Amino acid sequence: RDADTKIWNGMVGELVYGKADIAIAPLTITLVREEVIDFSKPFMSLGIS
Amino acid sequence: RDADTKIWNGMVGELVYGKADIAIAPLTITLVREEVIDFSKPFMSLGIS
Amino acid sequence: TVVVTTILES
Ligand SMILES: NS(=O)(=O)c1cc2c(cc1Cl)N[C@H]([C@H]1C[C@H]3C=C[C@@H]1C3)NS2(=O)=O
Repeated sequence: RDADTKIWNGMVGELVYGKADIAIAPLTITLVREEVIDFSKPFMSLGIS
Repeated sequence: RDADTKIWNGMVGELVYGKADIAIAPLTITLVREEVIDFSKPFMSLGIS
Repeated sequence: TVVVTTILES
């Protein structure tokens, strides 16, 4: 989310504005993203390594 | 769930029937549990070791 | 048709 404009850009901003129906992407689950859209249960685990 | 009488047991059985408002537990997110009661995103990760 | 949006990353 661009902070002052409060617009979502990218794959989530495509899911927010109704252009796309689903995203199967390397899209990490984040609290700022969870407020605006839905997520499935995660399918793959990753951490700082 | 055991299909001899098709009855849920344990903590999920208290969730489905109405005894439980929440089950914060070592309750593994599965498929047959997800269909009858909700899970959030998992709070702790593990596997068979 | 269900729209899949993805990003290009190997
Ligand atoms: N340290 S840990 O293994 O208890 C652990 C385990 C997990 C954490 C974070 C930690 Cl610190 N968050 C991940 C993430 C996936 C989605 C659910 C919670 C966040 C978003 N889930 S997890 O895999 O359940």
